[PDB]
Amino acid sequence: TLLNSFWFGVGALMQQGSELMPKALSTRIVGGIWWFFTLIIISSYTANLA
Amino acid sequence: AFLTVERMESPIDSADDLAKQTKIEYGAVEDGATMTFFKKSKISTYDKMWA
Ligand SMILES: C=C(C)[C@H]1CN[C@H](C(=O)O)[C@H]1CC(=O)O
Repeated sequence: TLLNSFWFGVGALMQQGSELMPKALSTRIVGGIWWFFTLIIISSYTANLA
Repeated sequence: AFLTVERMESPIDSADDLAKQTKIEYGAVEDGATMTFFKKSKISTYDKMWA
Protein backbone atom coordinates (compact mmCIF):
# COMPACT_ATOMS: atom_id res chain seq x y z
CA THR A 1 0.00 0.00 0.00
CA LEU A 2 1.03 3.64 0.17
CA LEU A 3 1.40 3.16 3.92
CA ASN A 4 3.50 0.01 3.54
CA SER A 5 5.67 1.60 0.84
CA PHE A 6 6.58 4.50 3.12
CA TRP A 7 7.28 2.05 5.95
CA PHE A 8 9.79 0.33 3.71
CA GLY A 9 11.55 3.61 2.94
CA VAL A 10 11.68 4.74 6.57
CA GLY A 11 12.60 1.24 7.74
CA ALA A 12 15.48 0.80 5.32
CA LEU A 13 16.64 4.34 6.14
CA MET A 14 17.10 3.45 9.81
CA GLN A 15 18.93 0.11 9.13
CA GLN A 16 16.01 -1.75 10.76
CA GLY A 17 14.57 -4.23 8.28
CA SER A 18 10.81 -4.23 7.79
CA GLU A 19 8.24 -7.04 7.49
CA LEU A 20 7.72 -6.73 3.73
CA MET A 21 10.98 -7.55 1.84
CA PRO A 22 10.01 -7.20 -1.84
CA LYS A 23 9.53 -9.98 -4.36
CA ALA A 24 9.09 -9.25 -8.06
CA LEU A 25 12.53 -8.17 -9.46
CA SER A 26 11.30 -4.72 -10.59
CA THR A 27 10.72 -3.93 -6.91
CA ARG A 28 13.90 -5.67 -5.74
CA ILE A 29 15.91 -3.14 -7.76
CA VAL A 30 14.05 -0.27 -6.05
CA GLY A 31 14.63 -1.94 -2.69
CA GLY A 32 18.19 -2.78 -3.64
CA ILE A 33 19.20 0.72 -4.70
CA TRP A 34 17.56 2.26 -1.64
CA TRP A 35 19.70 -0.07 0.47
CA PHE A 36 22.85 1.26 -1.19
CA PHE A 37 21.60 4.83 -0.81
CA THR A 38 21.04 4.56 2.94
CA LEU A 39 24.29 2.66 3.36
CA ILE A 40 26.27 5.62 2.04
CA ILE A 41 24.19 8.30 3.79
CA ILE A 42 24.67 6.71 7.22
CA SER A 43 28.32 5.74 6.74
CA SER A 44 29.07 9.31 5.65
CA TYR A 45 27.10 10.58 8.64
CA THR A 46 28.84 8.45 11.27
CA ALA A 47 32.28 9.06 9.74
CA ASN A 48 31.84 12.85 9.82
CA LEU A 49 30.11 12.79 13.22
CA ALA A 50 33.40 12.59 15.14
CA ALA B 1 39.88 9.76 6.55
CA PHE B 2 38.55 10.86 3.16
CA LEU B 3 36.21 13.58 4.44
CA THR B 4 38.22 15.49 7.09
CA VAL B 5 41.93 14.69 7.32
CA GLU B 6 43.77 17.91 6.28
CA ARG B 7 44.12 20.49 3.52
CA MET B 8 47.01 20.10 1.09
CA GLU B 9 49.22 22.89 2.45
CA SER B 10 52.00 24.68 0.55
CA PRO B 11 55.48 23.10 0.90
CA ILE B 12 56.79 26.47 2.06
CA ASP B 13 55.36 28.30 5.06
CA SER B 14 58.03 30.85 6.06
CA ALA B 15 61.48 32.24 5.25
CA ASP B 16 63.40 29.21 6.53
CA ASP B 17 61.22 26.84 4.48
CA LEU B 18 62.72 28.55 1.46
CA ALA B 19 66.15 28.32 3.11
CA LYS B 20 66.08 24.51 2.99
CA GLN B 21 63.84 23.58 0.05
CA THR B 22 65.95 24.23 -3.06
CA LYS B 23 63.14 22.91 -5.29
CA ILE B 24 61.03 26.07 -4.85
CA GLU B 25 62.90 28.89 -6.58
CA TYR B 26 63.45 32.29 -4.93
CA GLY B 27 62.97 35.72 -6.41
CA ALA B 28 63.19 39.46 -5.88
CA VAL B 29 63.45 42.66 -7.90
CA GLU B 30 66.64 44.31 -9.15
CA ASP B 31 67.07 47.89 -7.86
CA GLY B 32 64.95 47.31 -4.78
CA ALA B 33 64.98 47.67 -1.01
CA THR B 34 64.18 43.96 -0.78
CA MET B 35 67.29 42.94 -2.75
CA THR B 36 69.31 45.48 -0.73
CA PHE B 37 67.90 43.94 2.47
CA PHE B 38 69.20 40.45 1.71
CA LYS B 39 72.46 41.86 0.33
CA LYS B 40 73.23 43.59 3.63
CA SER B 41 71.71 41.29 6.27
CA LYS B 42 73.54 38.37 7.84
CA ILE B 43 71.24 36.75 10.40
CA SER B 44 71.49 33.01 9.63
CA THR B 45 68.86 32.82 6.86
CA TYR B 46 68.89 36.02 4.86
CA ASP B 47 72.50 35.58 3.80
CA LYS B 48 71.58 32.03 2.73
CA MET B 49 68.63 33.45 0.80
CA TRP B 50 71.10 35.85 -0.83
CA ALA B 51 73.57 33.00 -1.33
C1 LIG C 1 59.06 48.15 -7.70
C2 LIG C 1 60.19 48.35 -7.01
C3 LIG C 1 61.52 47.93 -7.52
C4 LIG C 1 60.20 49.07 -5.70
C5 LIG C 1 58.83 49.59 -5.27
N1 LIG C 1 59.19 50.17 -3.94
C6 LIG C 1 60.33 49.42 -3.37
C7 LIG C 1 61.42 50.43 -3.13
O1 LIG C 1 61.22 51.55 -3.63
O2 LIG C 1 62.44 50.07 -2.51
C8 LIG C 1 60.66 48.33 -4.42
C9 LIG C 1 60.07 46.95 -4.22
C10 LIG C 1 61.06 45.96 -3.62
O3 LIG C 1 62.09 46.44 -3.12
O4 LIG C 1 60.78 44.75 -3.66
